[PDB]
Amino acid sequence: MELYLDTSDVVAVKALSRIFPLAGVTTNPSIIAAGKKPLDVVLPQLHEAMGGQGRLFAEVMATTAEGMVNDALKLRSIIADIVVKVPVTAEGLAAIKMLKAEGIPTLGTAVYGAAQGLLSALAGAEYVAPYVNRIDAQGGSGIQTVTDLHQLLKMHAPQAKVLAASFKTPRQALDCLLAGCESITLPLDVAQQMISYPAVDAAVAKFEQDWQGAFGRTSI
Amino acid sequence: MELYLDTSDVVAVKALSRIFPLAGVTTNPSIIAAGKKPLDVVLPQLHEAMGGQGRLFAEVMATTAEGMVNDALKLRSIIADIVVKVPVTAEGLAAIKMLKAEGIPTLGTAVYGAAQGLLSALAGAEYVAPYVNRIDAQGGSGIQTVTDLHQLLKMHAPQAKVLAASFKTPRQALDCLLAGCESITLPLDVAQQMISYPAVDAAVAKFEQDWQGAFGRTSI
Amino acid sequence: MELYLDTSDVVAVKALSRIFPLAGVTTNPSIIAAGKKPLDVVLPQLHEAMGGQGRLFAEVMATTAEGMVNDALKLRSIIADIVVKVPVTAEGLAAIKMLKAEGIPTLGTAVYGAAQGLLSALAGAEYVAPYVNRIDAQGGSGIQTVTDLHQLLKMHAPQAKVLAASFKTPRQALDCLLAGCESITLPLDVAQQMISYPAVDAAVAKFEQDWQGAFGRTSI
Amino acid sequence: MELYLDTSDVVAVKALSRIFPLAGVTTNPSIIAAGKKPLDVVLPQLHEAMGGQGRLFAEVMATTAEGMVNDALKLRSIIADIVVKVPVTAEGLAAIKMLKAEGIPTLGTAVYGAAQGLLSALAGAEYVAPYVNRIDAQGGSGIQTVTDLHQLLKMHAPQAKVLAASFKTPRQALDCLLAGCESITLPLDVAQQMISYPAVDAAVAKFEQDWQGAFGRTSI
Amino acid sequence: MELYLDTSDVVAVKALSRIFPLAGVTTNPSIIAAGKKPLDVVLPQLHEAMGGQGRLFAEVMATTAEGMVNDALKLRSIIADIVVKVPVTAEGLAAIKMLKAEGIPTLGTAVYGAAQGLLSALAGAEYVAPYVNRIDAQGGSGIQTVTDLHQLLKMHAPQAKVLAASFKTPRQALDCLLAGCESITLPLDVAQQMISYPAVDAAVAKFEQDWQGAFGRTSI
Amino acid sequence: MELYLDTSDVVAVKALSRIFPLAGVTTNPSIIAAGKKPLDVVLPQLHEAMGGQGRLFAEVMATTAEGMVNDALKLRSIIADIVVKVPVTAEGLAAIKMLKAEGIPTLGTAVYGAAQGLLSALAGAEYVAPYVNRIDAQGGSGIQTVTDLHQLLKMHAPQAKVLAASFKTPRQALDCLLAGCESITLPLDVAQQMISYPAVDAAVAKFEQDWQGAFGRTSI
Amino acid sequence: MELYLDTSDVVAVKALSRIFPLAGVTTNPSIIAAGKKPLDVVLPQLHEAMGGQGRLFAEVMATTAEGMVNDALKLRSIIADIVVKVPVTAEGLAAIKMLKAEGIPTLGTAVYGAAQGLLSALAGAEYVAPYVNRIDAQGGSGIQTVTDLHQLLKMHAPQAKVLAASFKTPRQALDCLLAGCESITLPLDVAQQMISYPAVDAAVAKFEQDWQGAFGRTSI
Amino acid sequence: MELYLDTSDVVAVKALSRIFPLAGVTTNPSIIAAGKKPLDVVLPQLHEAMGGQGRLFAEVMATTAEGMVNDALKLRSIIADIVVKVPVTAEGLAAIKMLKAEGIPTLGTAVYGAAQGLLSALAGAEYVAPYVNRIDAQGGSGIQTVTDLHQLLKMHAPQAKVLAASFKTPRQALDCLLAGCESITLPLDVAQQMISYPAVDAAVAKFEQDWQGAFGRTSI
Amino acid sequence: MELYLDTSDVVAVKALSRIFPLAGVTTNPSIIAAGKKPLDVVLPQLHEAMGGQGRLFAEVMATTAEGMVNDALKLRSIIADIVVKVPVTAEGLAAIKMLKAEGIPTLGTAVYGAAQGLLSALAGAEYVAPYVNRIDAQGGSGIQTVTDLHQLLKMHAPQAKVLAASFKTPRQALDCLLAGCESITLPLDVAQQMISYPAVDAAVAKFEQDWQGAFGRTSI
Repeated sequence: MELYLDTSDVVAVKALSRIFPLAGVTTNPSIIAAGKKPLDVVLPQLHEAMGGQGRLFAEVMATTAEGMVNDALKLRSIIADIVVKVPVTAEGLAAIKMLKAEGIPTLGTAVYGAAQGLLSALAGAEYVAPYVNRIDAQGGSGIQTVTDLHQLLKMHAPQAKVLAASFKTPRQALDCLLAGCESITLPLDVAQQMISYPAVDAAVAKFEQDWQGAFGRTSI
Repeated sequence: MELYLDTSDVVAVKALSRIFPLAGVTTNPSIIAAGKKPLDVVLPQLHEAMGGQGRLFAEVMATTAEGMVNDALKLRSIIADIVVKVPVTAEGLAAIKMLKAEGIPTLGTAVYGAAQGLLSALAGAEYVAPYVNRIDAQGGSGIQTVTDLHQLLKMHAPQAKVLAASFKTPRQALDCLLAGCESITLPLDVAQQMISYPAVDAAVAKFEQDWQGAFGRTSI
Repeated sequence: MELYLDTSDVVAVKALSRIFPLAGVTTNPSIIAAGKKPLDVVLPQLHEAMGGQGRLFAEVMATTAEGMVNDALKLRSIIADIVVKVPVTAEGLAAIKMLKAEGIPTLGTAVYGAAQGLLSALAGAEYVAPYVNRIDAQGGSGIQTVTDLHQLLKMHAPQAKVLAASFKTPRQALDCLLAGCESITLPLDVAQQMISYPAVDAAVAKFEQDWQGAFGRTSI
Repeated sequence: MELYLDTSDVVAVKALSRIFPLAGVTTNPSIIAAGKKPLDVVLPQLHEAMGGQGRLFAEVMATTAEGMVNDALKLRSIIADIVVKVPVTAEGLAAIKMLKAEGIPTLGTAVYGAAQGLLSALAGAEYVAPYVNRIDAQGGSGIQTVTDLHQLLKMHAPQAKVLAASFKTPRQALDCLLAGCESITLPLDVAQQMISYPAVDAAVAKFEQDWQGAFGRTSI
Repeated sequence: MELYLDTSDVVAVKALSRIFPLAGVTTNPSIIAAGKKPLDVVLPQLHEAMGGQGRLFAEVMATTAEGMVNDALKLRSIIADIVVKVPVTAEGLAAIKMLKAEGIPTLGTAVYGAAQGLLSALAGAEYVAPYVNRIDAQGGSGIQTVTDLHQLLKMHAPQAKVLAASFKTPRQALDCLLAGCESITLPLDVAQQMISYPAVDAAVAKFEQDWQGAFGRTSI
Repeated sequence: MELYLDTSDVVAVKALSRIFPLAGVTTNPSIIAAGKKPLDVVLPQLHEAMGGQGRLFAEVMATTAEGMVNDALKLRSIIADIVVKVPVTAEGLAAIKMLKAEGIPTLGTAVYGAAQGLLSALAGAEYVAPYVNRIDAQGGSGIQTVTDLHQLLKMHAPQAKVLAASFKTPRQALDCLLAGCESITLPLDVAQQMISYPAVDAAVAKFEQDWQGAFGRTSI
Repeated sequence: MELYLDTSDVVAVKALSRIFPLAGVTTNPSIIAAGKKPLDVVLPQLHEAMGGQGRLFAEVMATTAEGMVNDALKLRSIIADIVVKVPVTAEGLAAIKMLKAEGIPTLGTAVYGAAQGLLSALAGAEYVAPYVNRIDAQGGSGIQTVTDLHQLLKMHAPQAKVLAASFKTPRQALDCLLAGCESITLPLDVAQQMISYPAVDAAVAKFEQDWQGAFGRTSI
Repeated sequence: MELYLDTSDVVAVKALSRIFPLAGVTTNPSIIAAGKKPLDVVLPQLHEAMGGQGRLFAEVMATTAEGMVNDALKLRSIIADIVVKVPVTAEGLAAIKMLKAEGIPTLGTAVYGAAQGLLSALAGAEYVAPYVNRIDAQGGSGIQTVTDLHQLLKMHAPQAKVLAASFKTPRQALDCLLAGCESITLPLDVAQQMISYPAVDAAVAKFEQDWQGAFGRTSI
Repeated sequence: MELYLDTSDVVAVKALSRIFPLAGVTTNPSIIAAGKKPLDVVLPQLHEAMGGQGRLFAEVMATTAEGMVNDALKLRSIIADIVVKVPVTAEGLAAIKMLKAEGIPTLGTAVYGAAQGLLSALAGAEYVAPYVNRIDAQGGSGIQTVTDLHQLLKMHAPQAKVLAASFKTPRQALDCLLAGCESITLPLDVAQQMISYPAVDAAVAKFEQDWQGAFGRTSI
């Protein structure tokens, strides 16, 4: 399991990296844009925020396969081992094949269907990123798409990994993980919810009270 | 997973070969007929349209096992590594056994039943092609036949492959792939649908607009 | 069950009306555009092609609720008992509410999600038309959407009817009918595949042979 | 099915009331407080924003059953037909019983468990509102709780209705409706997602474009 | 649904009676012993603990049908409308028949098996009380016995009611109610757990905190 | 639910008829033979030992339909309201049709499959008796046969009743009852096991022990 | 998968042996008898008619184990590597154990139950032959018996093989193959049906017509 | 799969051992009692009845761990390699641990629950013997228990074997085997039913008849 | 399987360690507080109570990751090989990473959700302990959580073990074991119920009575 945060918030990443067992950070264009720092600024910052380890992801912007390959080369010049996200469109598929021939690792993103995602993996993508919540919002089942995609990769491209993305609630992430997703990337709010629970807090408070009641202190 | 296109449209194969990760092109007698070019023309053209690589399939026309085997020999003289499609009839089965002895790889085609398919695999066919949409159109369940056939091959002829064929909608293709089909062949309309999604276009445009608003350009 | 054809082909409708037990004809803006005849010609012609009986459907075009209400009155002035199709968008939902209050029967169309469809029924629509094959083409499940939607109407709008539409294969129509759709509209190709079967024709021919054989003719 | 908005945003309620077939508006202490207008201001504003019809909900703040009854009366004096939301705690249950005896309609809220919910209905509550996303966020299954609660009400308190609440994604709302909830309240973002889809916009645009292109007209 | 407490703790019954919508109190010989007061003292006290209303249950001690009937009469002379609990043994069944002839309502108790329970109802028992937790503790499935019992009664003795008893956790109680039990009796510890939740208390507190933040207090 | 004993043990019927709520007694040739008394002796005695009220069943011996109607008349001359058991064989089915025309009630017995059983109900039998254990013993599923038969009667002969017979263990009886059998006949050993349980006896003794510990006596 | 024909029709076997991939021919005493040729005549004729290779099966007639052993030796002296079919009776079981000691391969035949079949494998039978259609015809489920048997062998006698037999329709053979049977033997009529399909013939005819239409011939 | 007879009937064991593939014989205190011969007489006779091979089981009678160990040594002094059956009680568990330290193989018997069974395997028992029919007779599911137990040993004590015991009907035996029991012990009645079937006898008779008609004799 | 007692009752641990096959003892702050002895007294005692063998667990009290690590070192200086329980909160997760780096084995405790559990394992916890009964009590499903948790560890952290804890009834423990938990800790009451069954005692009693009746004593 590779656990990622889906963010460009460098400060939050450094703070959460001591808490969570993080494999890295994923970004996309909207997330980069929301943070306002350019790629060649934020990427190295995010790399530093995890102590110079872990895996980063960032997305091409060009519209033609050749442009996307050139984006990829730029991105790799910024972080030498970065994984390059390519949206799974006709040209994106073409770019994924060309990038496979160049030894540049890719992830097929903006995946709204299982077959589509599979095709990215067959073209060479190492990761495929279905947009779970988007699919849920638009009247589908993100979980079924994921389940299906995961089945397809397991049968048809077993070195490729699902990187489940787009979350509004912890339950979605849980269901992706239950479906066997080898990787997942969480926005900050959902990640925080996943480790903070009133029932857990009440259990700890209770241990503290019982311990006080018998020993006159709450410390060991 | 071997992905094929089911077409005799040479220009289209040239264009789509850079997009899709194609293992090759399949043809059948109707598909050749629709293209109007003879086999000894269209086949080499198809081979060159995939840059001199990949696998082709073409179908015998004779009615007797002996004729089918001569048909096979002619097809091989056109494309040396072609896989010969034989309809899974009585004579077809005999032809498949004969061609197995000769080392000419075959596909058992026009399969409308699971046991029928299995018989072609036991007789020697490397591939078995159920006609998914014809089974659906004629009041059956193409997906159930594909599921049953796959189970049968996996248990009883584990080196034979299902090459699902005959599609009107991506959902059929998806379901064949979810059933574990090792290979598949798509007509051009369904292949195009499988990589074109309004929800994907909208996601990519939103990325473009957010990037424009933050950085004043749409390039990286 | 109300069985419709999805066509503006008057000649085909007349010929097929003596074979199928039709409840009428559905049109939509592209179907009408293809046929090149304006509505005030095609609609009465379709009405006539079914001997003055049956039910018709045609779609509004305007972008605003007010516009769509005016489109509906115009449609009603061409065919007085026509059911007006309204796309299930925000403005369309507003139009459906207004049309309910004016006693003008509506169908909620362009339905790609269950909840969307349910909303059109709760706003007053008498029919809800999911686009089965489009949902299938775009990596969803047409059949699950139809099932979900039908369950939603039966629980929460029990007098509203599903009118399943958008078909590439008889299997989609069969599954919609098995799911309990109260109505359905078939394009001409799917409708004709629904009544033509090689096995049936073989059975009938065998009957003829055996009769010839015992009686010296194929007639009674 | 009764459809509510979960909001204190008067301008948004008025705008959306012409689109959706709304039964009313629900509020709770957090929603009221984010709007900053006090109850004696917002509630009549919300009532008017729906043309003085439909149903309203608001929540008691007191911690004692006696206080809760007194808060009910304050609420009823602002809106004579309001439904009073009572959290389902020990004191809340006691208060629901007292309110039942006074003929003041209640809703048992802050429901995180099915049996808890049932108790509130058995005590007299007309609606039971499980917090769907809260249960999902905290490592449960909000849908399973709704399913269970709905089953329990149907068997044991058949005149009580589930009013499903707490949504981050349309999929949650869909699953609540499929589970048979008689009522539901949506925050505005989920409601807007529920009627806005790229695939639907693409379908409608294609009709528009095909229409003018047969008929140079943007309507009928 | 009839809700009982399973207890001889009069003060507790009084307190809990304002909170829960109680139908009454059940007792058994161990619960009477543990409270130390004899029946002619506690039953009237428990009756008064509920404002002279609701239903009470108490168990016969005799070994023979005859003795069990005389135990019943002594119980009825203490509380005129008490329901008499008879263990479902051979003599218990004989006793239930006799008591039915006398018009004295019974409950078949100490039920460890579904068919056993069914026999008690067919003999005239108005209620049947499977010992859910004891079945669980002894290597069976309390919930399945309950489920089987309820099916049997619904098919074969539809006016007979299940009264589920013997609980160490709310989950068992929940499962019984999900299975359709028409009545249930909870020990005090389980009942208290059924209305007290860390997550519910956290939700109330957050309401208070936001109300404070916007209005300068925690009251309406 | 009609509960029968499957026996010719007059003394045992007397005793057990006060414990169980019997509908009456079934016999068959092997059960009569084993008790050694002729039909004209036991049948009257069994009629009296179930306290003069209930149904009796006994079986014909002839091998032709005509002979079977004669046996039916002889049995009726012993017990005028007796139900006549006819083995469901070809001659038996013929006899069942005759007896139906004569207004003499039948039970189609020696039923080892579901369709066989249904045929007897279509011919006129009021009861159908599958031999459950016998089907189990000979490598089938008695419970599945009963389930299928019950289904068939319910759909196809809804006034006919299953009378499940042939039991070696209570589980078999329980499963027959779960499957909705309207009636059942138990041999004495299985009946006795159905009301005798060590866990039940231990609950009662615990109650006597706790009672006497608190009160110094065992009586109420 | 070993595919056998269930026949003594030597001429038919010669014909079908070039079409099907046969492992062999099974016989039994009714099949031999129906052919009129004694064993020492037909068994060598069948050995030839396959092509001189493969596996033969013939059944013992004796009634004691010792005589079945002498039947085994007689059969073996006609065809040295014949597999001896022994009915799974008590004496057949005893014969199977002796034959195992003597190293003569057996098949346990006339199996109507799964446990019975299992016992034959635990005794030493290499093959176990349930009679599928006999089980179906007699009110059981031949498919369930085969499925159960195959499970029993797989867990408890994994080197023994189900040889599914007794068929009236291809569907029975399909379900046996789908249940995982390692071998199967078909009567000639069911085998012919398994490779002859109106739908397949119709598909080949259409290819021929389309090819004719484009190239003016029906040859390649 | 180890197949055992549950019996102290020496003569029957000798006869049955030539029919069944027996692993040995199991006894318990009741089966020894019923045969009336003491342990030092029957155990050697049963051994010799299997020609001095296979495995024997006998049960301890003492009531404490220490006394059970002494009994184990007494049994071992009668038959040097006997498997000692220890009832799975608190003291029995302790005994099982000691006997493991002393290298004497044990069977955990009198098992009525899956977890209890498991504890006996965890304590050192090689076999665990659930009393299937006793669980059935007492209102449980012997089969669910066996399934659960087999699951537990497979996960948590994989060298330990289930030895299913206590049968009144072949079906129970069949279901134990389908649930994967490594061993089983049958009473002589059940065992005999497991090899005797009317349908099988009818099939063998039909073979004889057909043989007679073709060849004028019933031998080979 | 590792079997633990959840207790600080030294005497009970000594006595139960001769009955159960214990892997050790678990403690938590409430269990330590209830036994009233400080850690440096009970932990050594508990260790001795198991003959100086097996594994122990004890829980940190501090609120910061750093405090928690310091608590870990204190616990390790009392028992060198102890496993340190760390509540799975944000700080607990950070502590678990640190302890992993220091090579001190941990258990992630106070687990109320499956994802929370998995995070503790991904951070390096060797054991994960969901509070089964607390989840049950608070309206969830402890078994579903355990099941989900176990699936996550198996797919994503296969070296981590579920240590199921918090039990009010043996059924919960059974279901945890059936879900595949590698380890489990039982409170004393539940452990005792797991080895004491009235049905088992009656089976033993019966064996003694049959032995007496045959041999005149109850001993061997």
